Amino acid sequence: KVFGRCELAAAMKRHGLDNYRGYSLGNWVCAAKFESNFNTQATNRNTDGSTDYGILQINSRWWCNDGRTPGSRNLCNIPCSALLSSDITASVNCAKKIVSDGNGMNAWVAWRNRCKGTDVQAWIRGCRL
Repeated sequence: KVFGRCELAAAMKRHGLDNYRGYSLGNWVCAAKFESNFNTQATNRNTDGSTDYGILQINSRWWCNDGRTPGSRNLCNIPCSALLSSDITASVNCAKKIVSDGNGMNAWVAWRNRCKGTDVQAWIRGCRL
């Protein structure tokens, strides 16, 4: 599924992300835009052989099992494939643990490089939340 900006903002809000660990909703939408272009189905392979899955591009080396990242962990205890669903619940619940992990949203390289320090509130403008 390719989410609309406002549609994603709303679903993320319902699933408890707005101000989760102090990150305004605009941050989560911004990160998803630049990680996956709002596409739940996005996959990208990393150099180290792990793969990032879904709307927030969650990595198989630490967070989910995809059966092909040797010596990886499954800290969210989910098949990576579950992160590709049109239902974003799995991705949101797993993002909650990542953003709690100590390094906040810095964990998402595209958020660090493209959202951090910007006016992320622009990402939820016009939206009826």
